[PDB]
Amino acid sequence: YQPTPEDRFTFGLWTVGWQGRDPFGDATRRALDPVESVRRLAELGAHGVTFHDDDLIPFGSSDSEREEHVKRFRQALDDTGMKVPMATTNLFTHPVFKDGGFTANDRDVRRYALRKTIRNIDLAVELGAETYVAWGGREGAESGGAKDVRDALDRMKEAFDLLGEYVTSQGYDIRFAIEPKPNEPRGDILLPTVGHALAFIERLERPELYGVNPEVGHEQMAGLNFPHGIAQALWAGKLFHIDLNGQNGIKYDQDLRFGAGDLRAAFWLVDLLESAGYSGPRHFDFKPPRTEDFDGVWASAAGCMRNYLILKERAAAFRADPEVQEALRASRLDELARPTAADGLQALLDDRSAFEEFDVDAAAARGMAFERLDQLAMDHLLGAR
Amino acid sequence: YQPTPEDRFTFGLWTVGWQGRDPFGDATRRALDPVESVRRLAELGAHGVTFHDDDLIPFGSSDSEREEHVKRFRQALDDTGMKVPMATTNLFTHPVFKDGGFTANDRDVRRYALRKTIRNIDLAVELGAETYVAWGGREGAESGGAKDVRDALDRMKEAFDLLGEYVTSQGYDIRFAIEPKPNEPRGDILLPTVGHALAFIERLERPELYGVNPEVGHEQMAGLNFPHGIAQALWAGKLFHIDLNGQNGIKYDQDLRFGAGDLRAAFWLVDLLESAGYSGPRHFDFKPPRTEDFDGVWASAAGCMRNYLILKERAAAFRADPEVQEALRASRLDELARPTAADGLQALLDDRSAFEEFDVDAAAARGMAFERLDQLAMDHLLGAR
Amino acid sequence: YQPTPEDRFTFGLWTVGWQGRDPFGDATRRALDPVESVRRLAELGAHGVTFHDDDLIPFGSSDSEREEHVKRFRQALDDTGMKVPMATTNLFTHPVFKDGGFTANDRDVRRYALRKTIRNIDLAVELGAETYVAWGGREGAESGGAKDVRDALDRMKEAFDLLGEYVTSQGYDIRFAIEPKPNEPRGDILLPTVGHALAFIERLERPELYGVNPEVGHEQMAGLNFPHGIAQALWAGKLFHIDLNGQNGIKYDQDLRFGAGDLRAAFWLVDLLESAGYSGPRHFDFKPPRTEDFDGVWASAAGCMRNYLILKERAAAFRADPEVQEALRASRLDELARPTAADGLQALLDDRSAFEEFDVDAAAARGMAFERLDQLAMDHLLGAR
Amino acid sequence: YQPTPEDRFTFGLWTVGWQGRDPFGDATRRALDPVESVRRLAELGAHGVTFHDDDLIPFGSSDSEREEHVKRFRQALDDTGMKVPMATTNLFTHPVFKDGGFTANDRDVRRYALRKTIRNIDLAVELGAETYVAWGGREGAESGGAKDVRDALDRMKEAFDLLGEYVTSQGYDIRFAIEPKPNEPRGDILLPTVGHALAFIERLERPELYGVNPEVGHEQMAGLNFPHGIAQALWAGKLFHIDLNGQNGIKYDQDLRFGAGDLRAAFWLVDLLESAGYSGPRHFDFKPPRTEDFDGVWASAAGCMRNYLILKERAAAFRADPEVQEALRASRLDELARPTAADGLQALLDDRSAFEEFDVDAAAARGMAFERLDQLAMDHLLGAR
Ligand SMILES: [Mg+2]
Ligand SMILES: [Mg+2]
Ligand SMILES: [Mg+2]
Ligand SMILES: [Mg+2]
Ligand SMILES: [Mg+2]
Ligand SMILES: [Mg+2]
Ligand SMILES: [Mg+2]
Ligand SMILES: [Mg+2]
Repeated sequence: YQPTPEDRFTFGLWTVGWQGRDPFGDATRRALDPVESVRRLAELGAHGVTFHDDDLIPFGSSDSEREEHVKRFRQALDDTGMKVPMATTNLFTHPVFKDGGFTANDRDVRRYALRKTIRNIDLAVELGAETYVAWGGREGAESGGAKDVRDALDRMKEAFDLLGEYVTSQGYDIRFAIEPKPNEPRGDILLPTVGHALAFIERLERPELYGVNPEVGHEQMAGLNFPHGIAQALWAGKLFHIDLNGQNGIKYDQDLRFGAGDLRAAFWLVDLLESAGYSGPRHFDFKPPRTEDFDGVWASAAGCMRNYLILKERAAAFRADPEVQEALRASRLDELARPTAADGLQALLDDRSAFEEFDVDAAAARGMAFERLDQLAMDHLLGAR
Repeated sequence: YQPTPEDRFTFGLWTVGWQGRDPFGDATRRALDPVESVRRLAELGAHGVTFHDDDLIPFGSSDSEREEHVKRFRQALDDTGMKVPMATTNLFTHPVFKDGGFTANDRDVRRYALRKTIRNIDLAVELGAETYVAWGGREGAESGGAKDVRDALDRMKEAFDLLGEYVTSQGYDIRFAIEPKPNEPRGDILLPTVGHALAFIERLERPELYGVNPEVGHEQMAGLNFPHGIAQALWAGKLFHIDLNGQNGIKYDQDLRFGAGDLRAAFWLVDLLESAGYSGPRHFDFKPPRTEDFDGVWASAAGCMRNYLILKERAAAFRADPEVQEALRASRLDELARPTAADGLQALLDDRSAFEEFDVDAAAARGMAFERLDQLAMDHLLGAR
Repeated sequence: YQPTPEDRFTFGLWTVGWQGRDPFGDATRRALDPVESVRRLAELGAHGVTFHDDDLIPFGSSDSEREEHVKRFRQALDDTGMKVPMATTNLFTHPVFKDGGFTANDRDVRRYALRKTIRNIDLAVELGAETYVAWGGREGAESGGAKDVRDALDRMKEAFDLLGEYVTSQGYDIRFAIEPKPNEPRGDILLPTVGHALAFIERLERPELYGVNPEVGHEQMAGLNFPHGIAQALWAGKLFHIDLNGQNGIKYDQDLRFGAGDLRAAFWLVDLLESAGYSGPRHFDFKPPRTEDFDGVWASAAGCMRNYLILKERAAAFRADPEVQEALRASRLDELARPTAADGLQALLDDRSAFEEFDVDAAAARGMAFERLDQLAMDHLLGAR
Repeated sequence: YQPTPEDRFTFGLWTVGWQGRDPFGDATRRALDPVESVRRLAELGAHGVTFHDDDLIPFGSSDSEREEHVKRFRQALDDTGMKVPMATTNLFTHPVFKDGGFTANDRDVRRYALRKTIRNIDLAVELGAETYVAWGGREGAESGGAKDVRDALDRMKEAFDLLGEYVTSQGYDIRFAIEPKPNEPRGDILLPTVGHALAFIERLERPELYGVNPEVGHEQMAGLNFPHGIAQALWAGKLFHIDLNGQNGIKYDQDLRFGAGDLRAAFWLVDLLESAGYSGPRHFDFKPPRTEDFDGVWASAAGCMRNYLILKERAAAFRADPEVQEALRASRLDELARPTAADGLQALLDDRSAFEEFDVDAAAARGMAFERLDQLAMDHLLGAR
C-alpha cells in the first residue's frame, strides 16, 4: 500500500505544520519551514501541497520579503516535482476578522477582506493552482441580533460575484470551491453544510465558476451522512475538491487522520469517489495530535495515504465480487437505476397495474435483503471473505 | 394573548389526533373523529386544518366510503368557517413503503407512490389548498450499499418533475413544498436539511413551482440554527410554508408544542417571520405528550398559539425600543445592510484605503458591542425592561 | 467464524421477534412464536435466549394460559439445549406505565409495578436466570415541573431496596443489573448513563446485589465512549451483563446489528472484554431492520455473532504482535500501570526530582508515539499486516 | 435586579481575563492585571474571585516574584472586601501535560502534577478557600490503545487519595470538587459526566472529602439534562460547588454568559438550587466573546448576575402561585413524595389492591395534566401571568 504521485494525494502546509496550540494549551512542536514540509511530503509519496496566504508569507510582510519567501518555495517545488493544485485565503486568524471577512458588520473590513483575497488569487495562478478554496470560518454569530442573515447573504453573494468578475476579467483558468462548516469558531457559521453551499451557489451571477469543497469531519459535526452529501454534490456536478480526515461524532472539529473516526463511512466514501471517477486531488486537512513529536507527525501523514489505499482495494474487491453483484440484484439496485415512468405521465395515469390493480400486500411482503448485502460489505472491509 | 383566525394558525389532523403510540408503547388515547377535531380547533381560535390523505380517508376505502368521509369533513368546515390551506400524502405508514415511495428500489412501488399522490392533489385542490407538502420520511437507508444516492436523486427529480407536469396540465393553482428531515424513521433521510432541499429544487424542470416546508425540530435534530436556515429560505424566495414545534437538542423527533424546547430560538424565529412579512400559515406539527388525556391535548394546542403571540409581542417591543435601535447602530447592523463595493471592482482595486493604507490594528480594536445588544434582547424576552 | 454455545451468545426474544412497527409505520413481519425463535437461534449456534415477562406470557393471561405458555417454552429449551441466563420486566408498553413504573407519580401504579416485577423474578429463577435486568424506559419527564428528581430517586431506591429484600428473604441466587439510557421514549430518562447508574447503586441498602447492563447504542446516544464506560464498570466490579448492538451517532435508538455503527469502537470493546476476562453472556439487543423479511432476520442475527468473532480474532492478533508490544512500551503503557507514588506521600514531598529539579522542557519534548500505535491497530483490524 | 455580595456571585480570574485566543485566531484583548479584575468585579457587585495557580503566579516564577504577586493580590482583596472561596490547579496548559497530569503515561509527569497541586493547596488555604476544584482536562485519549482506562482510574484514585492524605495530615479545612467534562481538549475525557464522577468518588479512601463541581455547558455537551444531574448530586449530598454558564447544544465548549444557551434549563436550574437551599457560591465559568472590547467584557459579566436574579424572581413567583400549587397536586407531585410501600414488603405482597384487583385500565386513563403545568411555568418565566 505504497503511495505514488499518480494517486494525487495532497496536504495543506498548515496540517503537518500545526504546532499543537489548542483552546487550552500552548504549542508542543516548533514551527516547520514550508520548504522542509515540501521535501518530507515528497519523500512520503505525496503529489502536492496547498497553502493559505499567511502560511507561506507571514502576515505583514514587505513585497521584498514576500518575493524571497515565494522564490524559496518555488525552488523546493522544482527540486521535488511537487505541485500546488489548490490555494486559499486566511480570513480567520487576525483579530481584524473577529466578526468575519466577507460578512463582517464593518464595511471597511469587508473591503480589506476582498483585497487580501484577490492578491492571493494572483499568487495561486502563478504557482499553477486550479482551485481556490474559501472557508468562511468567521462568517456567523454567537447571538441572534448580531447578524441579519439575509443582509449577510447579500454581502456574501456580492463578495463572490466580485471575485468571479475579477478572475473573468483577468482571463484566469481557476475555479472557486466553498468549504462549509456548521460551527466553530463561531457559534453558528453561515452556509453550514454542503446543501446550504450548493443552494447558495445557484444564486450567484456565474454559478458555473463555483463548486464545493466538503470536509469529512465538518458534515459529521452535524451528524450528517458524508457519503450521501458527496453523492448530492456529484449529482449536481459541483464536487471540485474534497478534504479528507476523521471525526468521532458531534463535538469539536477533531481533524484526525483519514480513516480514523467513522471507519465504515470512510469505506463508503472511497467506494463512491472511485466508482464515480472523481479525478481531483485527494486532499488531507488533518492535524497530527499534539501528543506527537515530529516522528509522529510523519507517521500520521503516511497513515492518511495508507488508509485510503487499503479502503480503495477493499471497495474494489467488494464491487467485483460476483456474489455481491448477485446480492445487488437481489436488493433491486438495478431497478433503482431504471426510470420510474419513461412511458410518460399520461401512460402512468392510464396504467391500472400502477394503482387500481396493484397488489400492495404482495409488494409489501418482499424483503429488501439489505442485511445480507451489508454483511458482505463488512466481510470485504475486514478482509474476511 | 387570545388567538383569532386573522393570526392564520393551523393544525394537522394528525397532531391533536395522535393516539400516543410510540416505539415502546401502545396508544393512550382513543382515536378522534376528524369532524370533532375541526370543531374543537375552531373553538380555540385556529384558522384551519391540514391532512394526509390517510388521516381523512382510511387506507383502502371504496370510492363510496371516500365520498362520505369527504362530505362529512366539508360540512364541518362550512359549519365552522375553518379553511384547508395545505395537504400532503402519507407515503410512510403502510408496509409497502418500507424502502420509500418516490425512491423505493422497486419500480412498481415508485409508480404506485406517484398515483397515490396525484389522487390526493385532486382532493386538495377541491378543498382549496394552496400548498401541497411532500415529506419523504422513508426515502433513505440504514446501510451504505442499499441505496445509490445518485440514482435515488434521479428518481426523486423524475417524480417531482412528473407532479409539476400534472398540476401544469390540469391548470391547478397549487405549489409544492419539500419538508426536510435528517433522520428517523430511516437511518439517514435524503435531502436532510433546508439547504439540501433548496439545492435540489434548482435542478427541477420548473423550479418556480417548488419551495420548502422547514420544521423547527427537524433542523435542530442536526444541531443547526433554525432562524438562520429560515433566513436563507426567505433570501432565496422559497419559504412557502412552515411547521412550528419544539425540540430539546439532538435526539429523536420530539414534536413538543411550539415554545417548548429552545425558547430563545423561538423568539428569534418569530422576530424574523414578523419582520420579513411572512404571510403564510403558522402551522403546528406537534404531538401532545402521551401522558395527557384529551383535556391535556387541547391545553397543549392552545399553548402553541399563546406562545407565538407572547413572542410576537416581545420581539415587536424589542425592535421598537429606541435603546435597541441605538444599540443596533452601535454594533453596525446598519453597515451590514450597505453594499461592500457599489463603486465596482476597479474602484475597489484602486482604493488605497481598502488595503495599502488600511489601519488593521485600529479596526481590530473596535468592539462589536454584541453582548450588550443580546442582553437587551434577553431583557425584552423576559419582560424585564 | 462459526459460533458455538461455548461463545455464550444470547438473544432477546423481542429482538428477532420485532415486528417492525416504528413511530411512523405499521408492522412489516408477522409475530414469531417464541418456540420457533428458540429453535432457529439454536440452529445458528446461539447459547441462550432472554425475555420480558410480556414477551413470553401475553399481558392479561390467566394462570392456566400462563402455565401452558411456560410449559411450551421449557419443552423448546429441553429440546435444543438452550439456556435462559437473564430476564427482565416490561414496565413500558402498557398505557398504565405512561409516567413510569417505579417512579410514576401515582402511588398505586408504583405498587403495581413492584408486584408485576416480583412475579417475574419467581419465573426467572425457575427457568435458571442468574441476572435480572431493569430498564426504566418510562422513568423520566418531558417537562421540568412534572418530576421532582430527588423524590423520584427516593422512590427508585425504595423500589430496588424492596426487590433486594425480596430475593434475600426467598434465598434466590440472582443479581440485578440496571440498564441506563439517556432518552427515548421519555424526553430525558433517569439514570441516563453508566456513570449515573453506578453512582446510584452505591446508595442502595445492599449494593453488592446490583450492577449495570450497559448497551453500546445507549451510551453512544450521549456521544460517550462506550469502551471507556465499560472499563469504569469493570474497574468498580459491576459489569454483570452487557447488551451488544450498533448505533450511528447521536439520534434515535437504532439497535443495528453488532458491528454496524461505530466499527472501531466495537473493536476496542471486544479487545477490552476479552483481555479483562469477562465471562458473562454476550447478549444482543438489536432489531433487524423493518426492510427485511424473515430470511433477513436470521441473516442479521448470524451477522451479530460473526462480527464478534472476527473482531475477537483481530484484537487477539493485535495484542500478540511483538511489534505492537514494543510500540506499547514506546508509548509508556507499561509506566501507566506502575504506581505514581508507592514510596508514599512524605517521600514524594521530599523528592527534589519530582519538582525542584524536574526538567519540564525535556519531559514535554518526548513524543507519545500514539499515532504509530493506532495505525498498527488499524492495520490489524483491517487485516493488512 | 442589582446584585449584592449577599448573593455570593463569584468569577474566575480566567473568565473576564480571557484574551480571546481560540483554535483559529489570535488574542483580541490585552491581558488583565488580576488586581484590576478584582476591583472591577467588586464594583459590579460580585462576592469573590477564583483562580488557577498559573492565573495568579505566572508559570516559572521564583519564590520572590511569587511572594510579590500574592501580596498585591491580597491587598486588592483587603481594599475591596472580595473573598476567595475556591481555587484550582492548571494541569492543562503547559506542554508537559499533553497526555494528562494525574493519568499521564509518564510516571515522572504524574509525580510533578501532584507536587504542583499540593503547592497550590497551601496557597488556597492561606487565602481562605473552602473548596479545591480539580478539572482533569488532559486526562483522556484520542485513540483506543493510548490509554488503558482501568490503569488510568487506578492512577486517578491514587492521586486523589494522596491529596486527601495531605490535607488530613496538615489539618486543613478544605474539600475537593471534581469537575467533569465529556470531551475537549482530549477526544474523550475520563470521568465525562456528573454520574461518572459521583461513582468514582465512592471508591476513594475518604469519600467524604470529595464532591462534584458540575458545569452547565459540560453536561449539555453530552446532551444531558443539567437540572436532572444536579438533583442527583444534591440527592447524594455531593454538590460542593457549581459552575454557571450557557451552551447551545452539542458542539465545542462555548462558555456563554449564564442565561444564554438553553434558557428554560437555566430557569429549572435556579428553581432547583433555590428550593433545595444550595448555599455555596454561584460561580460563573464563562468567556466574553472575542468580538467584544473591555466594555463588552464587563457588560457580559454583569449580565451573568442579572440573569440569575431575574430567573430567581420568576421561579419564586411560580412556586408561590396558588394556581401552580393546585396544578402540582393535579399532576400528583404530592404522591411522588410519599413512600411507595411504607407498609413493608410483606404487606405489599398481601395487598390485593396492588395487583389481583388493581384496575389497570382506570389508572391508565388518568391524564397527568403535565402540559397545563408546563404552560403555567412558561407564563411565569415570560412574565405573562
Ligand atoms: Mg476540520
Ligand atoms: Mg478543511
Ligand atoms: Mg417532527
Ligand atoms: Mg412536519
Ligand atoms: Mg437500544
Ligand atoms: Mg438493551
Ligand atoms: Mg466549559
Ligand atoms: Mg468550569
